[PDB]
Amino acid sequence: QLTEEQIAEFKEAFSLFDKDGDGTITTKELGTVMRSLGQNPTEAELQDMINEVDADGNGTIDFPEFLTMMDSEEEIREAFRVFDKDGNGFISAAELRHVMTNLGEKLTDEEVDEMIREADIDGDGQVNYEEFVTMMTS
Amino acid sequence: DGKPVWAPHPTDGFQVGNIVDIGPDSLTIEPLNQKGKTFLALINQVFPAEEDSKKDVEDNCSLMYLNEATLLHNIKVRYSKDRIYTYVANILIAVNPYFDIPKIYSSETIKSYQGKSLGTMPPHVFAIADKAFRDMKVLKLSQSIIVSGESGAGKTENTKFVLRYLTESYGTGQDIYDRIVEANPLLEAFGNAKTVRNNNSSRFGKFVEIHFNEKSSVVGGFVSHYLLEKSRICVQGKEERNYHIFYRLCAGASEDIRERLHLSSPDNFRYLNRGCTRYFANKETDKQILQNRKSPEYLKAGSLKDPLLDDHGDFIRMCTAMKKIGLDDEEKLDLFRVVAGVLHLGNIDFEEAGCNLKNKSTQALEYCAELLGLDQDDLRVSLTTRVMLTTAGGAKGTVIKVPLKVEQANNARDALAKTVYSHLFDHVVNRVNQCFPFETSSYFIGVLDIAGFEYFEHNSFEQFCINYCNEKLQQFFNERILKEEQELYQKEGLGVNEVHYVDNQDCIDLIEARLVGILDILDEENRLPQPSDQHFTSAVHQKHKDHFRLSIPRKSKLAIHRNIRDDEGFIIRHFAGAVCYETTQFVEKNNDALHMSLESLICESRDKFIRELFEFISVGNKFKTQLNLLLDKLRSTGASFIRCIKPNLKMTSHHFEGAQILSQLQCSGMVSVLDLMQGGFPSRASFHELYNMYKKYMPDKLARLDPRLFCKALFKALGLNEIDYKFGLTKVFFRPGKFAEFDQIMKSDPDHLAELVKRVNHWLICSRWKKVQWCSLSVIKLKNKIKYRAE
Ligand SMILES: [Ca+2]
Ligand SMILES: [Ca+2]
Ligand SMILES: [Ca+2]
Ligand SMILES: [Ca+2]
Repeated sequence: QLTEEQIAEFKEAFSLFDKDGDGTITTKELGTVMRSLGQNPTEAELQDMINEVDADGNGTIDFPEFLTMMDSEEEIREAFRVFDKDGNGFISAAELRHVMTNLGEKLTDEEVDEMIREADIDGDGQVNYEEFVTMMTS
Repeated sequence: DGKPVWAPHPTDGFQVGNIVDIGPDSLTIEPLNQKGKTFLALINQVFPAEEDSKKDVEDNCSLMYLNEATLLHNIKVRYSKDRIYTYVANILIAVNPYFDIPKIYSSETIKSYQGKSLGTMPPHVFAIADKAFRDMKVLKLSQSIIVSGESGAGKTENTKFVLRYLTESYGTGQDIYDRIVEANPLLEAFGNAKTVRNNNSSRFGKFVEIHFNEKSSVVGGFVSHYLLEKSRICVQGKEERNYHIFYRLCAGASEDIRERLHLSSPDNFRYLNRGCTRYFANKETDKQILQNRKSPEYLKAGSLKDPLLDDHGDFIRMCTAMKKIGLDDEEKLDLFRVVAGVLHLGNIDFEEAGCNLKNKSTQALEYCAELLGLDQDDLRVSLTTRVMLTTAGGAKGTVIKVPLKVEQANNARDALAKTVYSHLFDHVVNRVNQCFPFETSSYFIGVLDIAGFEYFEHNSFEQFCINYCNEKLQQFFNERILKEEQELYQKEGLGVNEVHYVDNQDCIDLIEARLVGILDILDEENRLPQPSDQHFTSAVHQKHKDHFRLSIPRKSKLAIHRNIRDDEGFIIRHFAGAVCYETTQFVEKNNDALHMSLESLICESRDKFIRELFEFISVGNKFKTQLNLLLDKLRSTGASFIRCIKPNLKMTSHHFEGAQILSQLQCSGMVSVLDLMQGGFPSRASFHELYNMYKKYMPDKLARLDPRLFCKALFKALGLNEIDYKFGLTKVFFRPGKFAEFDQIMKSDPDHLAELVKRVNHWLICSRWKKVQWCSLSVIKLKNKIKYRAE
């Protein structure tokens, strides 16, 4: 149901959930990331969503199951809104810095700026939705 | 180019050296420890070495070169730090420390291993037990833990650690554990014996099962047993003994028991007196043995020495153990009576007439008949005659009596002895099993202990059978490792990877194929007018003249085989190496059949106990049949593997004998497994390990990355070929020696590396964007999935 590219992209997303890198996702890790991006799911809602896809019934989520566990544009647009924390249509360095730190990424301000810069096609020191999608696929 | 290599060394196994010249099939090696003492080495016995001689890895798959020499060295380094456990992937290597390390078997260590994936904790027997348990619980599948090792290689302790772990973690504690352990002196008395190399060698296959209910809680235990060595019951070489029970009884029994059973020193019994008739004893225990129990050999040479074994003391301990499992004195004397019955049976002789019992055998006959609850005349008749029908294909026939020749009477006598002792052994095991019974169970986790692959200067039918058994176990080991590796590669998303697998099915078929296998050709020899070992041997060579796994003895490189005629032996190319078998006596050792009238006799003993023991196939084929039953059981389970290693022959601590350990690594099939793994990706390292190894060479920009993304950036920057290097889900995987090549790339040209890293910058920046971007999209989908499920 997904192309090879998108599967490859979700694999790196998976890695952000898989903090300790043993290749599976626990309930604790699952909520951690979701909470870090502002979501507030219940321990029951996590466990129930896991159990639905927990095919081999070991209690953790592997990558194949993470895929099955996962209108299209509105998610992409909502993902864009995760970064733009004041909704001004533009993602700023300080706002990229926010998301990065919530996620657990370690970098300097110049590095944040350089990410903004590399994503910026027009040239204004902040990133919009047009290039956000162009960066999301490359 | 100047790199250290491992080359053969007669006591360390391998030594470090440099290659200073080459030849058509050899290399000239200069040992690092000698300025010019160069020596020649076959090319295939020289291996690349890790540059860091102080490296210590928990999984030998982390090595840059995975081979027998680097494995040997890694476990040596680990053993020097008292780290006795090391993995090869999921295989556990366990070197006997020969001292107590309580720290690592404590209740807290047990608890620390519960629910932990193998590799999230230091290597340990407990991780193997826990993996077996989790797979059992999850997959609804019984498990086997298959342990190899020489007698005394720490196997008994290793089995106890598994049992301790399983009962404490997943049962009600010490109860089942103690019952299984306390019964062991009984099993050892009837199933263990002194061999040339080992004072306390187990002569049967033992599979100790812990049974669980549907809730995966322990309900009980069961000892399955296979392949008790029958030939030892009647005869032994001069440095070996019959089963321990015979000597424990002779040395230890009270004078009243001695009189009732008509015992005397072992030199008085044929079933003992070809072997070593000396007792295990020390200065003190020797004083407790009455002089009338001591053979001339014992009196002349003194006792056999052992720190643990003692025939007089072990008799006492065995008795204690029998009480400890509720075996009353009546059943105990029933056991001893059958044992002595067997001993007296063996003393009976015959002489040409058919044949008759010799007159001097009259006492032996009387004692045998009394102890076994048989009529003397009936026994005399059934030992010297047999019954036959006058037809074979369905025409009206009648029963006739057929006198036996002396040699057939000898056979009938020994056949009866073997079947009686074997049924008695069966009874002991069943009795032991009655100490931890259970009504029902869903699954089990079992630990296998059986004699491993072996060879000596002279290899006979006994070694042939043992090595056959091991050849089949190695095939099982290989299949399961092959399957685990292919599954691991799939789980890591490595793509399409056919692993090249050289089966040993051809060696197995050489031995056991119907009609044309060695065992069936041996059976066929029985059918000829004048059976001979030489004709059997010629037939093997004739039938298999083109076989890769078979050679005449002359082809051996060893000098001791050079004069062995083609019809006097053959060489099998086993998984662990070539073994030359001398075939003298193969025909006779292939026969142990008990003719019907004599079997009926014992089956209907006057004695209830003997009857309850009992309530045309060759030795080789019974062996094949029983072995196959063992394999059926193993094949129905998930399997895990432990290789127990004996570090030296002196039971000493802190003493790594390299060549002895190398030989065990080969005989245990570990080298066969490594050869197998070369067809896949035998080296691999987690992103974390690679990160810690190489971040020092990277700019600070890269060092702040999480380990996976660090490794992605590095892997991408270098442009490695996609055949040799595979980026997995949790590890980077390497074709053989390619981790070493990767290491050389990382060190060899800093300016090239720096530019390659600079050039990867754009890709790295996008990858990191896409990571957090697709993660946010993921969080949104999980958010939506909750809402979706709620509608
Ligand atoms: Ca995890
Ligand atoms: Ca799962
Ligand atoms: Ca903003
Ligand atoms: Ca822009």
